[PDB]
Amino acid sequence: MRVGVLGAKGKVGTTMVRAVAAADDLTLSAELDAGDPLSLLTDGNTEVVIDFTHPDVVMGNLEFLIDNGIHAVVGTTGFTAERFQQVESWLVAKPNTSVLIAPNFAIGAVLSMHFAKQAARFFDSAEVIELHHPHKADAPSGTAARTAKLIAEARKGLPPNPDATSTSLPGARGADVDGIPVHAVRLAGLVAHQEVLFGTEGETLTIRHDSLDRTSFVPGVLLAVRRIAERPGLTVGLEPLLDLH
Amino acid sequence: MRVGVLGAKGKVGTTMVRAVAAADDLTLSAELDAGDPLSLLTDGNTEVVIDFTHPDVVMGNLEFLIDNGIHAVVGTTGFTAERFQQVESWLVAKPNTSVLIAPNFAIGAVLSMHFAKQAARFFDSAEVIELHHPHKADAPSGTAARTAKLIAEARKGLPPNPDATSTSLPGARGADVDGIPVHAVRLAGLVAHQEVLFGTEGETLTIRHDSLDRTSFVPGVLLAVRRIAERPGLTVGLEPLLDLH
Amino acid sequence: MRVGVLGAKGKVGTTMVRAVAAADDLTLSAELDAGDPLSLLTDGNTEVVIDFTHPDVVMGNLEFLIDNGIHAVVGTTGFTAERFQQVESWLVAKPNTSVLIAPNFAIGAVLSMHFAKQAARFFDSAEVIELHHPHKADAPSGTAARTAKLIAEARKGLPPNPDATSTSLPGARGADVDGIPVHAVRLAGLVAHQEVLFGTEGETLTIRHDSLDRTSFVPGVLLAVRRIAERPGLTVGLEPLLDLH
Amino acid sequence: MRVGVLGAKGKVGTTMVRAVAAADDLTLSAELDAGDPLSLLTDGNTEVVIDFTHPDVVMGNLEFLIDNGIHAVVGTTGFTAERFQQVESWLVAKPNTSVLIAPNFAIGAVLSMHFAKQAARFFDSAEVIELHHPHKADAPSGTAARTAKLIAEARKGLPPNPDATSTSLPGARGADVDGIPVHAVRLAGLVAHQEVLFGTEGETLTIRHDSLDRTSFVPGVLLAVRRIAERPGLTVGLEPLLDLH
Ligand SMILES: NC(=O)C1=CN([C@@H]2O[C@H](COP(=O)(O)OP(=O)(O)OC[C@H]3O[C@@H](n4cnc5c(N)ncnc54)[C@H](O)[C@@H]3O)[C@@H](O)[C@H]2O)C=CC1
Ligand SMILES: NC(=O)C1=CN([C@@H]2O[C@H](COP(=O)(O)OP(=O)(O)OC[C@H]3O[C@@H](n4cnc5c(N)ncnc54)[C@H](O)[C@@H]3O)[C@@H](O)[C@H]2O)C=CC1
Ligand SMILES: NC(=O)C1=CN([C@@H]2O[C@H](COP(=O)(O)OP(=O)(O)OC[C@H]3O[C@@H](n4cnc5c(N)ncnc54)[C@H](O)[C@@H]3O)[C@@H](O)[C@H]2O)C=CC1
Ligand SMILES: NC(=O)C1=CN([C@@H]2O[C@H](COP(=O)(O)OP(=O)(O)OC[C@H]3O[C@@H](n4cnc5c(N)ncnc54)[C@H](O)[C@@H]3O)[C@@H](O)[C@H]2O)C=CC1
Ligand SMILES: O=C(O)c1cccc(C(=O)O)n1
Ligand SMILES: O=C(O)c1cccc(C(=O)O)n1
Ligand SMILES: O=C(O)c1cccc(C(=O)O)n1
Ligand SMILES: O=C(O)c1cccc(C(=O)O)n1
Repeated sequence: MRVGVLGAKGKVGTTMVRAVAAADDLTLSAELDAGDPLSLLTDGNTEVVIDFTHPDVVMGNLEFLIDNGIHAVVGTTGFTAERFQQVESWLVAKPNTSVLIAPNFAIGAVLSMHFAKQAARFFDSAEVIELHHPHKADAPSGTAARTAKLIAEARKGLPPNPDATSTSLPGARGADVDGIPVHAVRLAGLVAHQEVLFGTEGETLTIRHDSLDRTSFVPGVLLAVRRIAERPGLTVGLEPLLDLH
Repeated sequence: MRVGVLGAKGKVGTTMVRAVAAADDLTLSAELDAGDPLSLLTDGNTEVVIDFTHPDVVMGNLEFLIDNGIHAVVGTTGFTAERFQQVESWLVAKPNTSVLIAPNFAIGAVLSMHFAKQAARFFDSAEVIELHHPHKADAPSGTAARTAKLIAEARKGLPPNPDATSTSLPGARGADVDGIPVHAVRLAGLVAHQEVLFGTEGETLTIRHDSLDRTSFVPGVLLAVRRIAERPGLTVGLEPLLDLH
Repeated sequence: MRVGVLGAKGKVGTTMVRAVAAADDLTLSAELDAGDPLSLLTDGNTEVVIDFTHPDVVMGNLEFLIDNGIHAVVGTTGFTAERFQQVESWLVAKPNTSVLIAPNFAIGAVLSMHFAKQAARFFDSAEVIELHHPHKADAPSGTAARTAKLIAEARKGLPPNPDATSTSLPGARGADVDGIPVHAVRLAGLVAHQEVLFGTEGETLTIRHDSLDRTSFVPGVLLAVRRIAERPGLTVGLEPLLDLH
Repeated sequence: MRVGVLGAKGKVGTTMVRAVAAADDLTLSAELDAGDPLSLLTDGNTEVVIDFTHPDVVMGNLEFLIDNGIHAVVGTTGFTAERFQQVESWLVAKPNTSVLIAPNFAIGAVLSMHFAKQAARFFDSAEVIELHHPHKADAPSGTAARTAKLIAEARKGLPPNPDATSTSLPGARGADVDGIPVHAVRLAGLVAHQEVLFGTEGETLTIRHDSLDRTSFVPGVLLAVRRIAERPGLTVGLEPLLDLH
């Protein structure tokens, strides 16, 4: 299988390049970063692309890829409904082309979101603390926001988090994501971390995920790269490839 | 519903007394502690008993209760397979009597055991750190041991935790519970806490439960007290009620 | 020693009442809550008062107390420079009257602030996560804000926390306290908790303090109540009574 | 300054090689791993050596180095009183040779040991949880053991940790280090982590250090490499350099 990487010089992208290069069943056929022509892709007869670039360019790369029938495994963040729709649109005229977009490729993260969904209804309180390296441009993380969305949707019909806050400094209570507070920590020394906190009378549940290293994202990505053509169209999240094995 | 409490003066037992006393749909009909006659139960027309006493006396109280058709919600620890056995044969002669024994009545704890079951097969490593107040007689906790049992059974067919330990002080690596290391911390200021740690390449998943207070055990207990007669015979665990596992 | 309590029916105040009542060397001589006359104090010949009330009334109570020469141990939050000054003022015409105001009376909290002061200069990043029960009116806590102040002052002359945040939801990055981000979590089941996070290349230092119970504030308070008259005037913080024994 | 590295191919050693190579004021003059002659050191005019090898070979390398007047910055673990002894008598015959041995070169770790020293006397309980990658041969870590030693010495004259344990699985309570329990976790995905837990009535203090990456040990090592000759003879610990203790 001929695999190309968009964002090859990036913190994550370079890690994927080594991963592909080292995979016995994959041929690294393209290494693009900022300012490299996309035809390098079509030129090396790339079959699938791993994209870890930027919210400002991903839709550009996606149109090209789908246009040329190249499958895409996308980790780049910032996707929205309209974006998904756009993708969803684009892919309609391009059947047999698969695009997989995951807010996080680490298994612990995927499991965390799963568990949070399950625990949400049993508690009175839920907040999300997210912790990342100081080079991350967006806060809160997409993973954190998506996790707040899931908790909120799972608690439909229940009252809101109890909060007697009457005076506070702006921002102390974090960002409101569908009524779930989300706090973003940007600290040197960190990579990617998230804590989901549930509380009720006299007890709390914490689901914590820690990416100590960017290699943590490779198994998930390569798993997707390999079974990409199984589900043609648009897949979101890794869950579909996991709640099997 | 007439509810009696065994271990009424205990750290947990007294909390249950207040809880029952305050429940609008329950009548506190008995308060027994060490040295109180069991007939105080039968004497007050008790229908259900909450037992938070001691491993050395629970079987004694259980025989009496079943004998007199009183239902039992038991939180007292130290139950074993053989123990689970006597209570059954005791009930067969007293069908229509229900006994519920739960290693933990806090919801977060029950959910933690559920999640650990689900995550076990996705990681190379699993260890359990358990933390309790310095008055706890047994280590590791029953909750921790049961959680190690579940993780082990969920990983049947997979290799053991990788460990290159070649020299160590005795005990440094914790207790072996079905091949899952369990560490017991006994510290002033704590109540009841447990951490489940899963690890694989470059990432870890931690499910942490904290009982900051003994009130955390009341909802679970009262839930069981109320639906006790829904299942005649023995019920081990709170799972069946929480409609999950 | 005749001790009176302001805020006697409060979450913390009631705990202090039991504490005083149980102290063999203290006489509980007054129990005031909202709507009780202050002369109850002067009426019972109170010598020292413990105040755990509200930012809106503390200055009122303080004027009376100082006016009548009653010493005050104040845990109520929301004090400011002008307030301190005001107190500082007031106390000038009232020598031999001592007032002790502490942002936190738990020893671990006092130690945490001490340690943070010491570690601040060794790291590139510092953030503060504070976690409290959902009845707390103010965010961030006074302890958290004071801790951010100390870290900032200890890092004078060093560059700011590195942060590449370019897009973010409002509040995701917390409150800015002297350039130190502070995040406030309000969750059911919690009492009073704080985490100080320091980060540099490939490592982090976390100093975590947990008040699992409001009794945690009693030793500190009673220590202050007893040695109150040692330092006449205004003392802030418990440190002066600790960096001895 | 001509710097050589012993254990150049090791997890940590290779990281030091890159660090030296990249330092503008240091010349990488030697790269030895298992089976490389020590004369490669003397051969390249090496002035200082960084040793991250193995307890079984460090004394061998130390004799050679001191013998030839090469300074040594040693991170390799397993040093003991008797060991500390040979190196001294070796140096007496080679004054002007400096040897620095540190159980940990990460700053957060050094600070953690400092703080634990300070907090020890204020609590009733102290335990140490240490967490490392599954390739570590020794448990508990030297850092953890040294930290338990310090806490114990700081609590001389005080009673022991209160523990009502009466029945337990072997090892559940950890290793005894001078009466301080130490627990060693070996988990995939981890690098080097330690938690110090102090507890007293209703509260706990936790000092947590996390090395998410082996780069975390470079600043400390290079700092020592550079000022090595400031102190002829033996220096145990990084404390003397950090101007603290
Ligand atoms: N879904 C997941 O599991 C994960 C998602 N991410 C996300 O993936 C992205 C990458 O993060 P990092 O690697 O830390 O960023 P980075 O520091 O690597 O920045 C992105 C890289 O891609 C390059 N690139 C930029 N524009 C490009 C273009 N138009 N075409 C091709 N290459 C281009 C940039 O030059 C740079 O090399 C971010 O949005 C991040 O939040 C990161 C880790 C995991
Ligand atoms: N399943 C769960 O969720 C939980 C289980 N437990 C377990 O429940 C038990 C109680 O824990 P604590 O309250 O902390 O202990 P405790 O020692 O404070 O409470 C036990 C009390 O019951 C009394 N009692 C003893 N023998 C009795 C007898 N023959 N008849 C009536 N009362 C008797 C004792 O004098 C004492 O008052 C232990 O086995 C503990 O491990 C504790 C918390 C939660
Ligand atoms: N410094 C420290 O270590 C600590 C400080 N606090 C702070 O102390 C205060 C108390 O917190 P909680 O006990 O949770 O609040 P709370 O829920 O007890 O509210 C305060 C109580 O004082 C009463 N009171 C109100 N106005 C009064 C007045 N004018 N005169 C006399 N009594 C009055 C109220 O009726 C209520 O009983 C808050 O500002 C809290 O943040 C809380 C714990 C520790
Ligand atoms: N003080 C500190 O801050 C730290 C100390 N350490 C300790 O440093 C040592 C190294 O740890 P790792 O790098 O993880 O182990 P490792 O086994 O990955 O590194 C050791 C390496 O040195 C090689 N080597 C062995 N014998 C040698 C010899 N006679 N001459 C030259 N090279 C030789 C081995 O082949 C291997 O390449 C251990 O004792 C570890 O506990 C590790 C991290 C930090
Ligand atoms: O969901 C996210 O935004 C996310 C997840 C992991 C890592 C990163 C990152 O390094 O930016 N971002
Ligand atoms: O599983 C247990 O043994 C357990 C769980 C919660 C509390 C206690 C306890 O307080 O003894 N014991
Ligand atoms: O510094 C604070 O504001 C603080 C500290 C401990 C407890 C509380 C509280 O219960 O409000 N508030
Ligand atoms: O104190 C120790 O033994 C220690 C400290 C940090 C890392 C390692 C290691 O990687 O072996 N060992």
